[PDB]
Amino acid sequence: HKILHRLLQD
Amino acid sequence: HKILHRLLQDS
Amino acid sequence: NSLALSLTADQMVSALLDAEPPILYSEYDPTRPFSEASMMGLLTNLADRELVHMINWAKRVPGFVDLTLHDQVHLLECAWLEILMIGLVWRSMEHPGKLLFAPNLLLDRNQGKCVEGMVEIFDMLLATSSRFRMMNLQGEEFVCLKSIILLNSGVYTKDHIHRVLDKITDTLIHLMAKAGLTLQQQHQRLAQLLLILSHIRHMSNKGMEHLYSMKCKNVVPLSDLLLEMLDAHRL
Amino acid sequence: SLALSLTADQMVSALLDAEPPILYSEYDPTRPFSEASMMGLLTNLADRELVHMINWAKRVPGFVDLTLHDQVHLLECAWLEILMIGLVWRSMEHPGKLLFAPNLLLDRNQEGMVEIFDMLLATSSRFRMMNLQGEEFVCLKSIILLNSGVYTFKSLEEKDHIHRVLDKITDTLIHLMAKAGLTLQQQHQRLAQLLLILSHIRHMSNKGMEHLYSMKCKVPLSDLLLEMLDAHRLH
Ligand SMILES: OCCC1CCC(=C(c2ccc(O)cc2)c2ccc(O)cc2)CC1
Ligand SMILES: OCCC1CCC(=C(c2ccc(O)cc2)c2ccc(O)cc2)CC1
Repeated sequence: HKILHRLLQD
Repeated sequence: HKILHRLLQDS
Repeated sequence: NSLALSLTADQMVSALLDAEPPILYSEYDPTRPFSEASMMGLLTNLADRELVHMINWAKRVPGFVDLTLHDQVHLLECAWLEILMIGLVWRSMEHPGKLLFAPNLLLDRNQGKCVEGMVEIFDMLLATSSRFRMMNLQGEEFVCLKSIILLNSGVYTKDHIHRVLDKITDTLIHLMAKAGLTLQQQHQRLAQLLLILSHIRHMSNKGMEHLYSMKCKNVVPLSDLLLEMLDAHRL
Repeated sequence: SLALSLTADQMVSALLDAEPPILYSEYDPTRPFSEASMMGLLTNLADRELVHMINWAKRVPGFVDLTLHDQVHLLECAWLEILMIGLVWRSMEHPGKLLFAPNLLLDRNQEGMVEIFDMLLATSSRFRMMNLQGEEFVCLKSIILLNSGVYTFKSLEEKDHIHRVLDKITDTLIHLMAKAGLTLQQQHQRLAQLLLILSHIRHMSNKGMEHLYSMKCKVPLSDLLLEMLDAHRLH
């Protein structure tokens, strides 16, 4: 899992 | 000095 | 189908200008960093905060949101340091011989020797800023260039992105034609701007290379986000 | 200078006749294939290619007007870029394969260097889809030579003279495209597309360089290649 993954959703 | 320098010079 | 292609050139410009991230400040304290520890401390802290704004800026770049989540991740992982640097170069335009990392963090070459191993990179950034200055680069052009960097840098590692890139090209020309440039001046200036992108890439590569070096990792603790952006370029 | 007086057709003619030859490798199909053995062949090939490249550079319009020190710097900066775009040009008509030499055609299979291979493959397919012409290719390669190290050097009108020659090559590219029947919009778009690829070329060069002075510390490197590699000195 990536932080960038999460940040691009919200 | 360098090889590149020499080859660039060679007339 | 994407909305980005249906936009006009003036609409493309307005969208990019409106999506512009803010100019962030460095941590205060009269500081005047003269060691690589404090210097890199300020830079990494700033970069980490800029990254959060960049991610949300990218989502407002026409055509980007049309990509899958994975493709969005790839492009950002690939281009983030390029985007940070062209922003830095942009801010530093009206400060010759100096780099404006933040309005309260303006540095010259002497301070750029404190990090070192990267003073060439410092000089390359100064050279790029000077180049932008002599070209009289406009804000509308800058936001186009930054958008291109985002979509192009990882476009390989597909017709949609290339179609948006063509759109930005149409936009760049539209701005120059609006500025009253002749046809020959238009394609000449277009070439000049895009060739600088090759230099932007070079500074990023060399810049990255030092940043994810184990020694530079150990200098000052980096954020988890900044670390994951670095690890994406792992060799 | 004399390069500034050249017409577009004269420029193309000059670049075409200055083209280096396609060198053969020492590859033997009977011989066991592996990495390091492959890298040994490519090292030997690149070293001989460099000699032709140096003398090719002398025939590039405007290059001999430069000081000897500046000629050295430009070649030191761009040599791998120039090799790679030549490689990519050779491999256009070979989908999924890189034509390092007429007797050395390799696919993906025969991890970090694998991604360099794929990037070279992607670039080659990009040229194929665009149907890049030989006249366009020699312009791009010349642009790389003059541009890559132009911001990494008082008083020097050298930089200014280079930019004027670069402008002339841009004019030449546009001239070729207009002769191909492309509309103005198509000309600007294609010009942008070509120059954006140069960014990827720079990227591949930097990554390739990294792997080259990583294994140097471990394949033997020729005396010239070592010196060219040493120019990209930083860790
Ligand atoms: O010698 C100069 C050192 C470089 C190191 C890399 C660099 C950085 C940078 C520095 C550290 C880091 O973790 C990420 C980026 C930079 C910081 C903020 C920006 O807005 C733009 C770039 C710029 C300068
Ligand atoms: O798949 C990874 C192998 C890459 C390594 C770097 C590279 C090389 C290259 C290979 C070794 C070397 O010492 C210098 C360059 C190359 C050789 C000849 C050319 O005409 C163009 C490039 C190309 C391929």
